[PDB]
Amino acid sequence: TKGILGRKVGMTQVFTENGELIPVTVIEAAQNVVLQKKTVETDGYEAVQIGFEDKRAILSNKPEQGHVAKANTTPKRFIREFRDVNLDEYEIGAEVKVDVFAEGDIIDATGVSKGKGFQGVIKRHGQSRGPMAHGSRYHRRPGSMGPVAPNRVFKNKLLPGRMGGEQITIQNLEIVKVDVEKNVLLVKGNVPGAKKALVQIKTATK
Amino acid sequence: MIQQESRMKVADNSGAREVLTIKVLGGSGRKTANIGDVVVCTVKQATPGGVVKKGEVVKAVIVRTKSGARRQDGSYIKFDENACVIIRDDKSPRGTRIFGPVARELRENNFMKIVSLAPEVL
Amino acid sequence: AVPFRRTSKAKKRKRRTHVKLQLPGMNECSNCGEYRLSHHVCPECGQYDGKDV
Amino acid sequence: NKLIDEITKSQLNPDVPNFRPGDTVRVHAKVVEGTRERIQLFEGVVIKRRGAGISETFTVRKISNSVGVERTFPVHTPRIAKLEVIRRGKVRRAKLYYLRNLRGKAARIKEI
Amino acid sequence: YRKLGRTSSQRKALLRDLATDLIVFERIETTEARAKEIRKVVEKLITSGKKGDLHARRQAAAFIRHEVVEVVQVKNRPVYALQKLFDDVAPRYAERQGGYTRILKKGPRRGDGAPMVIIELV
RNA sequence: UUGGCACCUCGAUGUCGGCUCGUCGCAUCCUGGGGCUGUAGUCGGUCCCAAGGGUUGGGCUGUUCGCCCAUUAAAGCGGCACGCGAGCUGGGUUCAGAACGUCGUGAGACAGUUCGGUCCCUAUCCGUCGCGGGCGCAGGAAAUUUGAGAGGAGCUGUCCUUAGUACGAGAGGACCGGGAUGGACACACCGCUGGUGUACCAGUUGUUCCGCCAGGAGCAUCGCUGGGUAGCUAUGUGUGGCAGGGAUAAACGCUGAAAGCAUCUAAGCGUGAAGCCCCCCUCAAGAUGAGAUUUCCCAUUUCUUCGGAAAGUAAGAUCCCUGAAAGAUGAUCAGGUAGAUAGGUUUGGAGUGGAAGUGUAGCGAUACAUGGAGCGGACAAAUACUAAUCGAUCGAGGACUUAACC
Ligand SMILES: CCC[C@@H]1C[C@@H](C(=O)N[C@@H]([C@H]2O[C@H](SC)[C@H](O)[C@@H](O)[C@H]2O)[C@@H](C)O)N(C)C1
Ligand SMILES: [Mg+2]
Ligand SMILES: [Mg+2]
Ligand SMILES: [Mg+2]
Ligand SMILES: [Mg+2]
Ligand SMILES: [Mg+2]
Ligand SMILES: [Mg+2]
Ligand SMILES: [Mg+2]
Ligand SMILES: [Mg+2]
Ligand SMILES: [Mg+2]
Ligand SMILES: [Mg+2]
Ligand SMILES: [Mg+2]
Ligand SMILES: [Mg+2]
Ligand SMILES: [Mg+2]
Ligand SMILES: [Mg+2]
Ligand SMILES: [Mg+2]
Ligand SMILES: [Mg+2]
Ligand SMILES: [Mg+2]
Ligand SMILES: [Mg+2]
Ligand SMILES: [Mg+2]
Ligand SMILES: [Mg+2]
Ligand SMILES: [Mg+2]
Ligand SMILES: [Mg+2]
Ligand SMILES: [Mg+2]
Ligand SMILES: [Mg+2]
Ligand SMILES: [Mg+2]
Ligand SMILES: [Mg+2]
Ligand SMILES: [Zn+2]
Repeated sequence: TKGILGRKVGMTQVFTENGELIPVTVIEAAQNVVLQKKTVETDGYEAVQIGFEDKRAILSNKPEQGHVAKANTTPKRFIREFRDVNLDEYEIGAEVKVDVFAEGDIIDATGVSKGKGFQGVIKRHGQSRGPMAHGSRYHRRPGSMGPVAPNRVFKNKLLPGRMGGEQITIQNLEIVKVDVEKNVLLVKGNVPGAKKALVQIKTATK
Repeated sequence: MIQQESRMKVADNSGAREVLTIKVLGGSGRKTANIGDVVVCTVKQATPGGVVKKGEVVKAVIVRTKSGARRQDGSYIKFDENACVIIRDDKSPRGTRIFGPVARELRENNFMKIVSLAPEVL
Repeated sequence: AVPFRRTSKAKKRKRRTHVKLQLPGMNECSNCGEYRLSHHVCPECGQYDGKDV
Repeated sequence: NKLIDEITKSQLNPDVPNFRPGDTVRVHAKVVEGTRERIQLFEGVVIKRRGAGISETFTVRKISNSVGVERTFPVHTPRIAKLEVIRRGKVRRAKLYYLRNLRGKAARIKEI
Repeated sequence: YRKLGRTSSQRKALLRDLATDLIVFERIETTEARAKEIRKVVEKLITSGKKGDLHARRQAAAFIRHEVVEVVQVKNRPVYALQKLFDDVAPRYAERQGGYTRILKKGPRRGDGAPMVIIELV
């Protein structure tokens, strides 16, 4: 199981050798370093901690500087753990390049979905509108809060509230191209998040 | 992108001039039919002396739509109108002639007799 | 629609725990010697504490 | 995006001629019929050209057997053997959607 | 871009009014939201002024108000805001790339607590 | 269900059907497993286990119901104030008008019909969905996390092959296994196809204005019309429910006595469901049981008999300011000259479609050239020109006991 951290650059399309045209997400994954290895003896579980993008000194504090000094590297914007990896691979301070993947590798992409702010039940939960005419005064409303008997509302009556900005995993995206000199992965289809969003690419759990 | 109540020109030689879509086939709640899909339909306008008569409930394959079709190569095809061809339970047309162009998608769905009779297959 | 019970003094006072003003963000100027909002012009001197006008 | 431009640059077909909406073009389109690959000519007026770089598409309209047919292509698709501009049309706009509601004579584009 | 509690046409009128005021008076007091919109519009008028040619003068003329700034006296002819923008204001920013305005924060207005600012050329 | 009773409510517990939103039971409609069959096969019948998910769109009628059309794997039956009117509707019913049949001498009335007919309310509390502030968590901090526990998901068709094999006199026609491809549903995203796009580009009418012409501006739904960027989007695209594992239900067995036999059961072994627990996705240490790892700061001053107190600080954080990928506000995240955070500027790009001025041709409307021109919100990159100045505020000094090393 291999893993890397990249930024979503954007979407485009590529023609396959076949001739088919496929949509791709461009993930730029430069400056991934191995910062720490967690073992069962020390931490209670196997994981490798990867630091992604380089960050100006004045944006880092002394606690951060002390943690990346152990891996002889500069402060890092994003630090994430990968579990289910082989710790025998990964030396502390080693770069992690996008060539840990190959064209045809099936990956899971994890990121935070775009923020839509306060949203109603129609957009947030795909509920149906009431009629728009025939005397209706019920358009974009949540529906009955429930029956009478329990003198209260059950605990998953879906209602308006803040919509996106959740963690999302898309499973089984094909890697379409790996460009090491550009530190670029091309992934078939889309991954969560706005442009410039952290994307965690790891080998498909399935 | 044809649904219940969508009317369609009949692109063939059988009596039917205009059909009304009664049902998109192939799924419990299937909303929409595309090029190459078979619909159940009623004949709303007939040609006097034709084989297929007004009020007859028939099956028809959609052979061109305004909502066209995407192809794997990333190209699309769209027609100026929605037309269908009345068929038997074997995918053969009730008519002897097909009028107007017909989408290549028919050849893939195995409507070979229709593809052969069509003046152009785009 | 309407209050079922009047609100007690305690409950009213708890609700107002957060109904308050914050102190303004201010500090003494060097040239003036008197208080001013940060990132504002100081009227005592009559200009921006740093940039003369 | 400059990085997406660099990555896609290699897939830009340089054989693509200069054409505008209003031009009559002849698309030599590859067609995989049964097993053997075939060239089907599609000749019509360029109705629309939209997008940028590898994502740029154009649409060609023709009347086939008294039915308007529109064919939309990626500009840089390798499934177009050859695109030749047959005549240069005199038009006043980028999108000739008005042609969708005109039949013969009324739908004529003046040649330049 | 900011909607300043106004419809589209009201907002264009407001921007043209304030843009002209800043060109004519060179220093105005307004609300922070208005100033943050005015800097964009005034800096583009000064850019036109620096371009200097007839096409740019006519683009500015479509925006700037027909206001008299002063009456100068050779006969005494009036000077129009457009003339001030092309002859007085623009030429004094000939060696300055952009950043023709500055916003000084002032303090809240008594009647509505609106945060007021000075916006000035320089 | 039709009823019986009259116990709560007449200083009001809104009553049918529908819409929205569901949730529960299982007496199971489908899908899963199985026994018997008057089970050859394909289909079925009947019973047992099984509530995970699923369970259509129309015609008629206020309807519920029901019949019908066309589908579907299937079109389950019930409960929740015949669920849900401070959520909607208001067709029916149950008001004042009017009329018909009928009854009544009449006023009027109905085992009846008909046309028409005011649906109020700013949410206090609990509850539900989101989002902050406080304190806690025996020092103060910055990150990375474990997962007790919770939520989500859970559906299914057709075709090909196995095989025209098994089975059958034929007609017909499989299990099991392998593949492909759908429907419905969900999540993400805008490259594509489209939608929108009220500070983008163009055309155009009327009238007023800019002194006039030219060129522009105002108002007429953004005047109208044709396009359209970013953003937001579905009807668009990508992906998912894969494959498992453990223990079981009904059931099938093995060994096996009680009961020299027999017997799946008593001791003891196995098989065995879409179900249970995992696996998958998300939240999660206020998990007060307040967990773990890495890193940072250190043991200051004056008082307090005493315990402790207060007052400068460290690491760090905030106020304030520039903002957007974030957003009701807080919050979050990107920045604050240790500077590309925003605006401007310069160069691009999309988009529009050929500016103005000038010239040429034409009697002229206009055309052509200069010239893919000019314009160009929100997109890209560079650039410190403008503004993120200058300040201030908060924030440790680590209790006791015992054990183990020591
Ligand atoms: C078969 C019916 C049985 C009775 C119904 C109920 C009652 O009287 N409802 C009132 C209601 O009028 C309005 S709703 C228009 C009021 O808002 C509502 O609160 C309420 O009073 C009215 C409809 O008659 N009774 C308690 C029992
Ligand atoms: Mg947002
Ligand atoms: Mg609906
Ligand atoms: Mg309304
Ligand atoms: Mg209760
Ligand atoms: Mg207007
Ligand atoms: Mg009694
Ligand atoms: Mg009462
Ligand atoms: Mg049962
Ligand atoms: Mg009706
Ligand atoms: Mg009821
Ligand atoms: Mg009701
Ligand atoms: Mg109610
Ligand atoms: Mg009588
Ligand atoms: Mg009535
Ligand atoms: Mg309300
Ligand atoms: Mg309240
Ligand atoms: Mg709990
Ligand atoms: Mg799109
Ligand atoms: Mg678009
Ligand atoms: Mg006008
Ligand atoms: Mg004029
Ligand atoms: Mg007027
Ligand atoms: Mg035995
Ligand atoms: Mg087992
Ligand atoms: Mg299943
Ligand atoms: Mg930038
Ligand atoms: Zn001062």
